[PDB]
Amino acid sequence: KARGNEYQPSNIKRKNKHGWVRRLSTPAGVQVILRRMLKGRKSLSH
Amino acid sequence: VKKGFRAAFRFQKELERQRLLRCPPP
Amino acid sequence: GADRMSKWTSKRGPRSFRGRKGRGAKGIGFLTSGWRFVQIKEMVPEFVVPDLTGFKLKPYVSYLAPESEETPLTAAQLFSEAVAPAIEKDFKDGTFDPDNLEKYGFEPTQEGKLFQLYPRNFLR
Amino acid sequence: IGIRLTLPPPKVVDRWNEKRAMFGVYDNIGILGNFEKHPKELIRGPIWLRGWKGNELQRCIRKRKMVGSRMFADDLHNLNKRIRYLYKHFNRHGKFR
Amino acid sequence: LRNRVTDRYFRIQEVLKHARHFRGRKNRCYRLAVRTVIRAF
Amino acid sequence: ARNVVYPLYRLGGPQLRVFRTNFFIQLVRPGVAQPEDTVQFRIPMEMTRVDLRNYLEGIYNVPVAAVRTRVQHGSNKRRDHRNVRIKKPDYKVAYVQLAHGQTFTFPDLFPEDLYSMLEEERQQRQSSDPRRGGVPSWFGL
Amino acid sequence: FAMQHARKAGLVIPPEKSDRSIHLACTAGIFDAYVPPEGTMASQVSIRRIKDYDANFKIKDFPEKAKDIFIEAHLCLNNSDHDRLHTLVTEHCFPDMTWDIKYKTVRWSFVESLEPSHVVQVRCSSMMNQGNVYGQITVRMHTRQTLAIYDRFGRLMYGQEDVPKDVLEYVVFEKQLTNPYGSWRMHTKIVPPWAPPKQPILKTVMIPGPQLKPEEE
Amino acid sequence: GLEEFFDDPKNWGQEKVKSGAAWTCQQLRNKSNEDLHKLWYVLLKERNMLLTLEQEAKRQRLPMPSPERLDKVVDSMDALDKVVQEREDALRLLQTGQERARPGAWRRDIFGRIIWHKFKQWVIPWHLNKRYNRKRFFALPYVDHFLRLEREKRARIKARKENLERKKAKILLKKFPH
Amino acid sequence: LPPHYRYGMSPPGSVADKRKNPPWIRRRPVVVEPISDEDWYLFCGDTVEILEGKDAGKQGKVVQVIRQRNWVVVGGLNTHYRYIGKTMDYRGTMIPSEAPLLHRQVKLVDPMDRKPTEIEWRFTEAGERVRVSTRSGRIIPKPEFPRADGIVPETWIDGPKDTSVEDALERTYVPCLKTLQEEVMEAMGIKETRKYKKVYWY
RNA sequence: GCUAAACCUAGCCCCAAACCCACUCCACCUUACUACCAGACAACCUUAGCCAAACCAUUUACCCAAAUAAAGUAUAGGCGAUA
RNA sequence: GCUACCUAAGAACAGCUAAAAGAGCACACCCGUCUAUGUAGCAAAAUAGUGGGAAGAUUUAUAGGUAGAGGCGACAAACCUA
RNA sequence: CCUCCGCAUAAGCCUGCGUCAGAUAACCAACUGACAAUUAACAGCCCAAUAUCUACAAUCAACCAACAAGUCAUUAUUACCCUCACUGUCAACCCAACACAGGCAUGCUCAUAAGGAAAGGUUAAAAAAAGUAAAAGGAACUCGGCAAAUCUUACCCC
Ligand SMILES: [Mg+2]
Ligand SMILES: [Mg+2]
Ligand SMILES: [Mg+2]
Ligand SMILES: [Mg+2]
Ligand SMILES: [Mg+2]
Ligand SMILES: [Mg+2]
Ligand SMILES: [Mg+2]
Ligand SMILES: [Mg+2]
Ligand SMILES: [Mg+2]
Ligand SMILES: [Mg+2]
Ligand SMILES: [Mg+2]
Ligand SMILES: [Mg+2]
Ligand SMILES: [Mg+2]
Ligand SMILES: [Mg+2]
Ligand SMILES: [Mg+2]
Ligand SMILES: [Mg+2]
Ligand SMILES: [Mg+2]
Ligand SMILES: [Mg+2]
Ligand SMILES: [Mg+2]
Ligand SMILES: [Mg+2]
Ligand SMILES: [Mg+2]
Ligand SMILES: [Mg+2]
Ligand SMILES: [Mg+2]
Ligand SMILES: [Mg+2]
Ligand SMILES: [Mg+2]
Ligand SMILES: [Mg+2]
Repeated sequence: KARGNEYQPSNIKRKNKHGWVRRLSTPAGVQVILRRMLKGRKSLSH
Repeated sequence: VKKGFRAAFRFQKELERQRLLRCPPP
Repeated sequence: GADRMSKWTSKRGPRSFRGRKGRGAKGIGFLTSGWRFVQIKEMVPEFVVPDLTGFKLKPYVSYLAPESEETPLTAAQLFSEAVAPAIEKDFKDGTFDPDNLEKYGFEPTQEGKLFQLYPRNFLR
Repeated sequence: IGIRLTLPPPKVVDRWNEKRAMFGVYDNIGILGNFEKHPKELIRGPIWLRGWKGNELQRCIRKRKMVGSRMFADDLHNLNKRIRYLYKHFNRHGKFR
Repeated sequence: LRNRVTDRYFRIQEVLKHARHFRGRKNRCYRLAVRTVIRAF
Repeated sequence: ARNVVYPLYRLGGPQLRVFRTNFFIQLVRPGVAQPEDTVQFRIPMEMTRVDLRNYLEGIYNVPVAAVRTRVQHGSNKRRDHRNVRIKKPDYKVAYVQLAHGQTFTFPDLFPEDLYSMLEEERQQRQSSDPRRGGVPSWFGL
Repeated sequence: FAMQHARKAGLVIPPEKSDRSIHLACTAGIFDAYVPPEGTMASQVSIRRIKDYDANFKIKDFPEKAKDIFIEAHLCLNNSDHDRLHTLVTEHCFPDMTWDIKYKTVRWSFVESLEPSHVVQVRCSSMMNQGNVYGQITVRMHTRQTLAIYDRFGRLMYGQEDVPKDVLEYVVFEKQLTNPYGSWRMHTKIVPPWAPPKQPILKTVMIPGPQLKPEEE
Repeated sequence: GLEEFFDDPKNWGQEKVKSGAAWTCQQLRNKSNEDLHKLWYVLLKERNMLLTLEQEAKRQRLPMPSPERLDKVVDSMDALDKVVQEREDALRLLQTGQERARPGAWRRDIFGRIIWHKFKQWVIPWHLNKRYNRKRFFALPYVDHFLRLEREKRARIKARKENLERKKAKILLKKFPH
Repeated sequence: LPPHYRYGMSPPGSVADKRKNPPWIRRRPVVVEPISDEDWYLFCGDTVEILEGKDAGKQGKVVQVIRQRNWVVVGGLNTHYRYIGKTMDYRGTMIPSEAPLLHRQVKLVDPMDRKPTEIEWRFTEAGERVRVSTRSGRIIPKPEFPRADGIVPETWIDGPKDTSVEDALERTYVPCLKTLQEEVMEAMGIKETRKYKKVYWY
């Protein structure tokens, strides 16, 4: 009907989908961390 | 800031002319 | 959306995370048999407090004390000032060898000693 | 407004110092030094710019050919992109074709 | 930026001078007067 | 101690002992009215009620009956000129129910030259009456 | 109200701790007021201390320099020479003399001196003044001057530049002994009560009455 | 029992409290050991009292009388800890020849950023536990690119710094004749 | 503290200093000639002579010094005037306030000659520091000054929380080689029959 | 007359030369920054394509180890573009 | 983390007929037939009324899964963070 | 005068209308600075091993009655001293760019003991929106009984 409410928050789903451990388990998830520390972002993962 | 002072000199001349027109001495 | 810069904490999560996270408090016991906890007097710390009876020292020092040039302690100085007397007297009077070194004081094997030095068991 | 109200500080220009008095010296060293040296090894500068002139393409190709292995990643990347763009520009674009 | 114009004020203000007596926003603004001063000339 | 590794105890082993502790406590006046026997402390996030019990019993030699624990959240609302959030440090709190008849109460602490020259000048100064008409009160004529 | 508002707002501050000290050149107030009449050994000891701290010092020449300093300070007021006026006047005497005259000029000329200026008494300060000392002298002066005050717009508030009027005052000078660079400078005035009031102003004046907050009385 | 959380009540409401000089690490070295163990608890009690005074002062919205007293006792305890840690350092280096008093080793992480990984206390061996095996102390080839990139970045920052300080010296030597 | 900070007359942390230099302010820096601590030869309390600026050709006593800006604060010299009273209703009593002065602007003085004479930074034969005068050499001593930490080291009295000098200086150390914890244990008289068992480390 | 306007520093770019980094107080691969228990789980693969060829389908420069020159020669190529 | 579909283990469904029901009236609940308003709106798809179903092929909270040369789909070329 | 909302739990954010001072639809402040605060029994944070046992739904579970065939248990042996620690506990709060007329599972209340205020003031022009009432006629308007009103029959295509 009406949009905008796509983000129904859940900390569990968040930490599982965009988590340090998932990023470190998948190889490309290490490449994102490296690109991000190279740019200098404070939060390397979520 | 823009470099150069020839234009600043010309503008000082115009400013002092305007000042004389505004409050000319006797 | 959610905040990233704010540090993850026990407050933020659901029941499970709120219960499992912990705010840095160290362990004291274990948990078994229907959430029954068990602490132990061997894992509990025991503050060792001496009596202050007949105690002269005071937390602050008067300005009358003279300034002293700094001499940081070190191993060579310690050995030369503490053990060298025994070593040299036993040398020039009796006889010794690399053996009989525990007499002068030395732990060739650390374990078997209560207070280990590396890895050190005690704290501070 | 872009013009400035007050004048800037007057430039001090010492027309007589080390470089301005010694300027151009030892430029004919080859001509009146029994040709022991050419003036092109005199200039202090990059290794790929020493007695050599060229346009953008020539300069970038010379850079990557001579000192390209010592280049940083982003620098070599954008250099190759530059020479690619300049190749197709100089060869396809403009009048006189 | 290495080469920038400093006398734009004067080069526009001579035209503004010629255009002072005009009516409306022409006398004040520049692009509106440029279309008019050449016409007056 | 805080920020110090403990020795892992396993069955039939020695007993853990602290000699030079590092934990520091903040006796504070409460904002809410606790009973007379109660005391309130502000302490680090690492301490707990049992080690605080041993602490008070050994250091200050005071009998302690019960202890409750709380955590307070430092407000992360403040923002600098950079719009970066400033967080106040968190702190744990310890509510100590005292022994048989201690009945503690937080006591009162704060019940009770150029400056002299300044006040001398001030009490020497006299305000010009309106009859003067804004004239300086200096000249004689 | 400063401390109360500070505590209520939360602007808690520590005392200013610093080795530096605020140095001054004139003590506030006076040590001894020569209450004039309706018309001693202490001063002798004072002069002895003055001579001790500063051997090069005479008394009978003091009234001349005093009158000179007076008239030249008034000329400096006319000319607006505030730098030398400061060098010759103390920080206590500068405000009351130069505060209200802002937004307006002034005219003051010295016609003559009917009676010669005469020393009245001398006082010396105790050592407990920030580890320094200051000496005071009092001098009666009886002369004839003119005064004329034009406001912002150049119209006279009162006084006339042509007609002088006899005038009597008791001026007080003081000097810093600890430093050698200090010189005698005007400090204050006594304005005794028994003296008559000066000439009023040509303009008429009113005052606002008690403003009755909305409740009669 | 609890008055030791507060100074002498006659000092209450006083703006300036007397306080002595700080402790000297040389003095603590020269002194004994159990004397230092006792002085530790002395300084602990004093520090608790001072911090209670500070917090109550902030509560009442007033300043404290003697602020430097606090950092005095703090630096005293700091020098004490330093002296004792130096004693045990020398003792360890005499017995074994170890300086850090906690096992560690240089190891390369998956990010290629080699670091001094320290050791924890474990009951079962590393080859039998499963949690430790996942830490994956090694980097793969694709990380060398990013390592080179961060190296280039460090080079850029460093070169910028040197050029800037050279410019500073140049401009000040230009302005000043010398 | 922030970079490119301005060390004005007021000290750090003071209300005036923080209102003059808030955290967000970013003004131009100040160009000060480099001056090493070895080359520095100006200490507080020393007599100094000035020959330019306001009140040129005078001498006085240094009140303090700012080593960052190479500034000197002399009492009663180079003084402007400022009000201090509450300007809301009271006018504000006037008082003199000193100005800073540069080391190149100020000159030192000999105690005997009381004249401006340049300085050199030598080592006396007995060692190991001396400040010497120009053509006619005179050794220049340092000015005496009350340290800020202790208001008086001579007129000092031992408080209750202060320890005696004899107790502070007297040493009771014993090079026993023994561990602190163990020596504390046997000083208490306590013992523990249980031996610490081995554990892994990784 | 207001709104406004002006400034000159912070610093940065290209080169040269020179090789370069790590609290060693606690914590950080489980939901990273979380003191503490039995898993057997490990990587080694042609770059492609846009575009040019006036469409497109073979093809179409992109470094890898001395600057210049030989030489844009020998050669290759829907023997065309081009290499 | 919306959505299409699925997995694990859960929850909701008044009252009245019928008394068996992929049955009927009808709240909650789900959906969105019709009308008007609104159209930079209360809203980047809503509001009032009227409407279909509402013990089932029902609705729905929670954690997980299927990833684009693809998934999923009671095929509308639907849906896969406006 | 309303209340179809409320209370609380879960989920979610994280100090976000508590005290004190301040200037700054109306500025109680929901804005800034300091101070305090939410105290576990409630809920999370668990289970030594080996082998072994575990056909018979629920629906008041009784009868009847089935189909879509269903959410629950131990046992023998070995080892087994101690004890109650840690973590959430606030709010006018969540996702929709907003203090949004929108969306939001669960237990109780089913008209409230709880929670709220449609009208800033005046006049009562047009046009417009939402309703109420209407003489006689009662679809003649209209593409069409759209809408409103009332409770109504019969027949076709798919
Ligand atoms: Mg969005
Ligand atoms: Mg959902
Ligand atoms: Mg975000
Ligand atoms: Mg709790
Ligand atoms: Mg192809
Ligand atoms: Mg049905
Ligand atoms: Mg139905
Ligand atoms: Mg329809
Ligand atoms: Mg429809
Ligand atoms: Mg149905
Ligand atoms: Mg039913
Ligand atoms: Mg179809
Ligand atoms: Mg179609
Ligand atoms: Mg419980
Ligand atoms: Mg709650
Ligand atoms: Mg919904
Ligand atoms: Mg109510
Ligand atoms: Mg209203
Ligand atoms: Mg309205
Ligand atoms: Mg209205
Ligand atoms: Mg009708
Ligand atoms: Mg009909
Ligand atoms: Mg019709
Ligand atoms: Mg019809
Ligand atoms: Mg029709
Ligand atoms: Mg209808």
